[PDB]
Amino acid sequence: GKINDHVVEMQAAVIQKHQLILQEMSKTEVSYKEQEALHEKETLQILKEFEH
Amino acid sequence: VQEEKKDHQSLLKIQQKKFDELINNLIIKYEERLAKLKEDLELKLKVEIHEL
Amino acid sequence: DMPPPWPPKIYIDKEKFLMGTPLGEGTVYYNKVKVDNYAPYSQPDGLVQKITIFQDYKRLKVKEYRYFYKHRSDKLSIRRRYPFEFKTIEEYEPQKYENKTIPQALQQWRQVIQIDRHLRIIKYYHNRNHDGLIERVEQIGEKTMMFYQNR
Amino acid sequence: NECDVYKFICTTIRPTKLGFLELYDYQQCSKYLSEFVQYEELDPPNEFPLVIPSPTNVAVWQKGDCFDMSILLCSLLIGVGYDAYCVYGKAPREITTRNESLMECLFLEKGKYIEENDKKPKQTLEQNENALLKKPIAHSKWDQTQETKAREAEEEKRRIALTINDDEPDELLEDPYQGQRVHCWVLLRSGKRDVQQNIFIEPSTGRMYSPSTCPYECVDAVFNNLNFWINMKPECEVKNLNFEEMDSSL
Amino acid sequence: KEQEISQQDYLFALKSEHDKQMTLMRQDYERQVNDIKRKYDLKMQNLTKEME
Amino acid sequence: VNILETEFDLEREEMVKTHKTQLKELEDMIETVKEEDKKKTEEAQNEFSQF
Repeated sequence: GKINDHVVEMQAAVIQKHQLILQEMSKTEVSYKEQEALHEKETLQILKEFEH
Repeated sequence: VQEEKKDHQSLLKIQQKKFDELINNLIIKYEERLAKLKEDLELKLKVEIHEL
Repeated sequence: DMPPPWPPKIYIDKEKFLMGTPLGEGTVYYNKVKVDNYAPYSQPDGLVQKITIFQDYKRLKVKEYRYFYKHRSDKLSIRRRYPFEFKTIEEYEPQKYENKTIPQALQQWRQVIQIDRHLRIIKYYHNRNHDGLIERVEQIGEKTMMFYQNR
Repeated sequence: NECDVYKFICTTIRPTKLGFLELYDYQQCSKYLSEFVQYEELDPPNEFPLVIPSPTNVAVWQKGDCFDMSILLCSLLIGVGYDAYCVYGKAPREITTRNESLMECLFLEKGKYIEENDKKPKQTLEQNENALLKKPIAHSKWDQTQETKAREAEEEKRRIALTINDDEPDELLEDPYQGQRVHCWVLLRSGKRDVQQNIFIEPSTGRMYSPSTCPYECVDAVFNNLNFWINMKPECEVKNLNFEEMDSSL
Repeated sequence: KEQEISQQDYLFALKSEHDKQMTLMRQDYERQVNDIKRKYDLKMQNLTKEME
Repeated sequence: VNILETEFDLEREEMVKTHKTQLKELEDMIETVKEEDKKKTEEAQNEFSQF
């Protein structure tokens, strides 16, 4: 019983850490998405200029 | 007069909240029934074709 | 002791108060402006107020015509007119669903700005259209345009 | 009064608060009064009118001097629950004749067309330390301001060459009665119906002006429906005349 | 007594304008609910139709 | 006694006039709400019968 309760607190703390890590990662992809979209918009504007 | 106007404005805000929540919940359940009706239609086609 | 007001209380009427200005029309000269206020429901087109913006204090050259209407069937609350461009701008307020008499063709025109004999940019609602049309800019002689969403 | 039988001004105020919304609001009531009666020009503007009518006939007869509509407004304010007094004295002609083809036209904005352009809401992008901004590089604001100055000089020369300085009104003439006119207005004292402080009202045109900048010239006495107060020191401006020490202060 | 009557009238005008406010805003929220209902009706009907 | 009855007679007259006037004027809305209800019901009824 004692091992179970304390190990459970163990994985609960580890789960908090891993959830914040997941948020870290997902914001990573989000930031990549915004910056990439900026890159393609600038490239497409320049390409439209050259098509004109 | 001032305090009754305060109470009436509070009532207006509470009713705004109540009806906005009503609309939001109603939209959620309608969308749920739209998806369920989509599935209803796929298995209606399924039963029709299989019976024939 | 100071005696309270000797006369009985003041009196005013209903239609007279609705009429607004003393002779039905009130005109005065603002700083380079000419303001004329008429009673609504009396004008066949029904203009309520006219703030003629004159380019100077003379009250001669109009700057920005400002038609104002209310109670109309079409609900044309205001008309904006630009003299130099002849530019006509109007916008439409939201209308009720439970009004059977008014056809949907009436429930389409949200904003219209027309300039010259050719140009007319008109704009519609997000959530009150059927085929997805958003805004259409009619250019006379060159092209036709149509924007879509919720399609 | 119209019967020419002697009357006391203090008893001549008849506050009548009709149920109408339009006259409940001091601001809106003043606006409606300004847009409801063409103002009759005092003559002589430097003196007292032949007859002082009560507010009933004042609203009935649709025309009159400053006192008529002023007493009407002050009585309405008193009835509503505000803090209102009537103050008459010396004021500029611009107030009396209702000539304001030079005064600020607050109506010049209404009807304005504002471009609801495609300036989209700049989304709430997350400013994570991982995503960096664009690096600054060596660019010179010296040439930039040179360029802007050149452009501005361009349009200035163009407007001078294409525009003339004939933007000249017709000057409003001197008032023979200016400096001795008898014009009246309504003063709001702070305390009743949430009045911040004393504010002066233009019943003739429905214009609001303050003692520290009001165009009023003299303050010889003030009155109400209950008490009459006199000003032993009117030589000074309305700014230095306390409107709250009316009774106790010497 | 004139001030009492005027206060009574002002209070009832405030109550009546509150009545009008509530009536109109509730009617407008119900009109919005109906508008949402009919837009969803039309979308559902359309999609089910070409599926049919 | 006569004067004290008289001024209260006038006050009673005034309050009677006031209450009668508000009672007469105020009642104009329930009819509008009921008519709206019936008209919307009939409109919803007609095209459903059509269907």
